[PDB]
Amino acid sequence: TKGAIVRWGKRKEKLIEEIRAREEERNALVVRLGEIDRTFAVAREEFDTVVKELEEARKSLYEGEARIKRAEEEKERLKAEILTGEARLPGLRERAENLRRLVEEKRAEISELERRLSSITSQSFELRIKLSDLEKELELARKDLEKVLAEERAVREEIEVAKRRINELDTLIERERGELAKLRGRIERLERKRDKLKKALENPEARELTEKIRAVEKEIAALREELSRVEGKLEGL
Repeated sequence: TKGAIVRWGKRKEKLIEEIRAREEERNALVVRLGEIDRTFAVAREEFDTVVKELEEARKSLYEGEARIKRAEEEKERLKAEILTGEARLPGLRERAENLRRLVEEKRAEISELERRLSSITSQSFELRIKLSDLEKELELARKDLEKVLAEERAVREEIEVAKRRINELDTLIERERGELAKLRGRIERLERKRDKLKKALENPEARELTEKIRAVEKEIAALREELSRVEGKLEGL
C-alpha cells in the first residue's frame, strides 16, 4: 500500500542514518588502533635495544669486579711480603752493629798482642799463633759484616719494589672502580627506560579497542541485515 511504502520508507532512512553513525564510530576506532599498533612497533624495537645494552653493561660490570678481586689478591700477597721483610730489619741492623763492634774489638786485640810481640822480641811463638788466629777472626767478622749489610740492603730494596707495585695496583683499582660507577649509572638509566617501555607495552588499550571494534562491527552487521529486509520489502511493494 501507499501508506506501507511511507512507513517502511521512514524505517529505511532511520536504518541508513544509524549505520552511517556506527560506521563513523568504527572508523575512528580503527584509526586510533592504527596509531597504537605503530607506537607498539616503535617501543618494541627500542625495548629490544635497551635490554641488549643492559646485558652488555652487566657483563662489563661483572668483568670489572673480577679484575678488581684479582688486583686485591695480588695486593695481599705483596703486603705479606712487605711485612715479612720488615720483621727482619731490626734483627739485621742489630747483627750489623754487633759485627762492627766485633771488628773494632779484634783490631784492638791485634794491636795489643802485636805490642807484646814487639816488646818481647822463646814463647813468642805462642803469641804469633794467637796473632794468626786473631787475624782469621777479624777477617771472618768483616766478611760477615759485608754479608749482613748486603742482605739488609736487599730486603729494603725488595720492600720498596713491593710498595711501588702496590701503589700501581691501587691506581689500577681506582680506574676500574671509576668505570664501575659509570656502569652503575648507565644501568640505572637503562633499567628505567626499559621499565617505561614495558609499561607502554602493557598499555593495554589496544585490546580495549579490538573488542569494542568487534562489538560495533557486530551491530553494523545487524543493522545491515534489517536494512536488507526493509529494502526487499520496499522493492516488492
